[PDB]
Amino acid sequence: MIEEHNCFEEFINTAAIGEQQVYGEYKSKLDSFTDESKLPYELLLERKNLVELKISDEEYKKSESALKTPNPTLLQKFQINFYQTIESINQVFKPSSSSSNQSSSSSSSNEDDSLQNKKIKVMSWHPQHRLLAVCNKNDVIYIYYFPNQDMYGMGNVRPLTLWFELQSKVYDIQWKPFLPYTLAVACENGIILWEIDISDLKVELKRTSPNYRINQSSTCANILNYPYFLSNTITWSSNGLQLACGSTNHSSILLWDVVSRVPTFIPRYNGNSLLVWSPKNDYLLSCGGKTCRIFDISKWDYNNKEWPMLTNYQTGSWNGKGEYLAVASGDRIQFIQCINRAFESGGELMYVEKTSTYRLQNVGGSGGGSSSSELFLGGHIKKIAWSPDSQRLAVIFYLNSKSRNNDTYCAIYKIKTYPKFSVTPRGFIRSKDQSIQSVSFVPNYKKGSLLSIAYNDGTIKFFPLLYQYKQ
Amino acid sequence: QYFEKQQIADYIDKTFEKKIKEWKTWTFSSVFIIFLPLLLFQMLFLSFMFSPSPKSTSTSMISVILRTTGNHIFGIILYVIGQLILGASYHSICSVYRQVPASFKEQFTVLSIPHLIFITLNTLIQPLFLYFFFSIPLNKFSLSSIIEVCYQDFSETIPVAKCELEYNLFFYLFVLSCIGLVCSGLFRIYSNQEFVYSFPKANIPTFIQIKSMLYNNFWISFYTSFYLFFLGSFLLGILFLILFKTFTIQILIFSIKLWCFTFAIIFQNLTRNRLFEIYFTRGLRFTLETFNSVTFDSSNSQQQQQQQQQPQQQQQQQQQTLFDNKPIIENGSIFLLKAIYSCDPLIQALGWKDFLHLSKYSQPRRTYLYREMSELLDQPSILKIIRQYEDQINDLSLKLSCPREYYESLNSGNGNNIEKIIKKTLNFISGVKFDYNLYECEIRQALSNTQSILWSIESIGSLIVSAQINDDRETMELLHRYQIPQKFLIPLFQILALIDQLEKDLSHQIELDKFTINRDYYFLKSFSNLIEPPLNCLGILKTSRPHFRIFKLVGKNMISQVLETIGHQISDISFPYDLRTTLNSYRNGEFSIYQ
Repeated sequence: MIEEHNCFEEFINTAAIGEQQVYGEYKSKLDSFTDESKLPYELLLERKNLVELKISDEEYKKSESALKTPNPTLLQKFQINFYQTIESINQVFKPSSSSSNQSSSSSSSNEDDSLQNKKIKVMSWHPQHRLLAVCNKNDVIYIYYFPNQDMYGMGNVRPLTLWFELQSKVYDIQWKPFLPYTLAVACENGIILWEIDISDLKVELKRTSPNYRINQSSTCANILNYPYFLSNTITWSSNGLQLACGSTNHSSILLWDVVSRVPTFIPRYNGNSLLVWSPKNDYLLSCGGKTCRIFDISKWDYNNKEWPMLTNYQTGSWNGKGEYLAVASGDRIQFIQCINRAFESGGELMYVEKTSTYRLQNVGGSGGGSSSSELFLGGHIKKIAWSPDSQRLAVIFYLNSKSRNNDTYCAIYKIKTYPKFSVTPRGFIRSKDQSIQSVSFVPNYKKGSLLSIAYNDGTIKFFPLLYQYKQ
Repeated sequence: QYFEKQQIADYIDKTFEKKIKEWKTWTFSSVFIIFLPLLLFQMLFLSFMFSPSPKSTSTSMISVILRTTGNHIFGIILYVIGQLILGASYHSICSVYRQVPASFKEQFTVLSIPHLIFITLNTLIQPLFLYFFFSIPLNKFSLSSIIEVCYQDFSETIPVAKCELEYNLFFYLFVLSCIGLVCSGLFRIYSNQEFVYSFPKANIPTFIQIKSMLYNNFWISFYTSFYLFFLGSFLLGILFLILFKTFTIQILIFSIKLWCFTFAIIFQNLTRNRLFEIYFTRGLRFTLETFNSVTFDSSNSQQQQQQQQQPQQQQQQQQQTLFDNKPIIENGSIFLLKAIYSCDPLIQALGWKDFLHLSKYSQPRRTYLYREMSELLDQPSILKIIRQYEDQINDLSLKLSCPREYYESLNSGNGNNIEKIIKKTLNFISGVKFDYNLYECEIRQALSNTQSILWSIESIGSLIVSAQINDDRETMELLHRYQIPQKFLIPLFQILALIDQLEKDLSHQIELDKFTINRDYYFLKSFSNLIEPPLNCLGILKTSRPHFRIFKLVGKNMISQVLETIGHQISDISFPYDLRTTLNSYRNGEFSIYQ
């Protein structure tokens, strides 16, 4: 058997209390500070470079000539109402699900509403080049380009602002791995592919492109709609030419050829609540209801193997070689080795870390008037992300019914994949009671790994994880 | 003995086309092995649904079926023979190579003898299918265009049977709906090119492909039979309000049978034809296993224990091939090379579709071909497959760099009112200008066949990248020593420059016509549920421009996938000067899909 590890429970004594913060990993630690004047110089210098990105709460105010849809004719409005009549009949011929379980089926509709109602919905990095795409409350996408390999000077970077009439209720966003620049955006109207030009990202090349006299852009919003498939999640292929798309309402993966714009359907009972492709390899994670599957893309089978999950929600990340896969649901992270002999057996389990809803006792020194705040941490996981170097995992939580601050902390683990697999916690990143929406690492950072954290207030903040390399 | 280097070649020829001819005939058989059970299920279903209901004797459902079918056995045999004949004459018009017509003349004058045989066989057999379905039910149909109607004249003191002569309403309905079946089936096949095989873009297993095909064919047959049926019954129903001023309810009861029979015929043709597409576009494998094997499908149990005795099994296999009088074949790649160098475009498209399975998913076939280059052999099969890719970029380039003025001078050195009516009526009905440029048509003839070249581009880049991804060094220093990154990038840069040129040159000819804003008749298309799976992975596309994107988004992706893995080992010294600037745009990521 493989056991339940509580390694998270030891290091809770590092979680920065009260007006303390944690500003980055340094010399393999996450020690806490009230004040940035007291940081180690190596981390203070990085924090003078790593500008905090404040996103606008604005609506893209519609101009006159913006490409409005050809307002659907009296017969297309008849066709929409007639298909909604056929589908509401098919919703009566779907066998009614057990509404005895309403108290664990009203969460996802409110998880969706909570996504659409935030200042930041989704943020997505390109996996090699330093491009950050971020969707705001009003379905405006801001793309930030960052040329400098150590991020000096960033205080006036104006983002390329992508908006279109069918960019409404964005659910998920992923960059194409290989170039030319392409951003996939999942919305209520299907999927938008922004096929993007370099001169709208390098203003310098907008002096030397022949279109400069015309000022026009070749950056164009193409669309991959299949009727009555709502894309709730999306992931690109390990070669950039295909896109795998998931729906909570459809019992299929929708896999597109992005070159010839052709859809294919792969049968997936329990729908898709998560999709994640292996960043170098022919392997796809698909989660749906309470099962996950790992598919062999050379055959489109999963060797009949279904991995069990605790909640209807799942979050997951491969490592930067794609050898290993982390999958989190409930109080837990399952760590699977995909790439071994084990792929005939559908991948093998290596470790199970357990983020229970544990407790601090605040160690009350003699200030005998101060409120004895009972902090609780861990519990139900909200997102995981693995570093490109494969050495770190960043983990954020939902609000446990004991603790008001439970999403203001990001738990950091160090991972080693050879000569034996292991996980070791390092501590908790926190800024002063800002609650976290999302986490991601930044591509091709030299000094260890660079973590980006998006907060519910509209800010993205940076946290360098300075690796003590050896000489 | 020795065998001569030419006798070993001759053995490999007489093995290669034999295995291909055995595969072609087995694959042809496999379509009918699946189509005939589906036909028999439908013929049984229709023989139940159009039986009169039995009186309350406990005769079993099977004993009713055996008594309707038992009177009709010769017609069921003729019907099956007609479905075999329309499968053979369909397979005899199937291709992988596409032809574009430069005008509405060639779309009928370039129809080679098999297409004329397919047209004539459909024109004769589809009406005979409809007649057989009208012959199953105990309501006697007639093909007499007239009927004797014996009414009893009660004006005499003996009530005389008086016979006066009516026109057979149901014969004219049958003739009009036979024309409706033949014309719609043939128009669709020659307007959508449903004889050019659509290759599946993912390796999804054939049972799931056939399950999807049967569901898509069901709805597409349901709406196409419905439109033919309702338009025919409405136009003909207006004729009864004009001529006879009366609407006989027997017309509706004939019409509801007619729809179920036109539906069956359309579904049967679509299911026959799309089973050939699924079975011939299925990836083959070209290995020493698939070609040297005897099909001895019985010994499956003994594999487990033999692993520990390798060298004595090799000596016993050598003693066995001597007893087989087989040459050894040391080149394990030769049957894939002969697929790539194949003058059959189906075998070449399957060869590149196996080189694409090698390059991504088949590490032991890669490590064999890598070692084929460190074994220092006279000409290794990687360089021979690179040559058929160099050849195929040149064979495309020489058909794109051909000047417009050659085609427009050809238009200067080479009925009528009916044709101008047909074109003006087709432009109106179709939402297409059937109004052509020769230069834009032959750029489309070159580009619309490129699916071999798009897979050789995907494969050589995937093979190069599938050295560096292993933490391997031997294959990487061999790939550089044979200049394989250079030979993958130089012709690919040159033909991408030509396609970033020809998209501009033809851009000035592409009016954003305020009707080419294609509302692709959304009334008829969505009042049907003709949510078509988008036409055949390139059908006849209405312009050149979508083909330029299809080539550029493969090429510019596969360049990035090589440079963002190996572009820091490639020195610009190893490129022509004209390509050193181009190499740095592609290394820096300073490029897009459209200029």
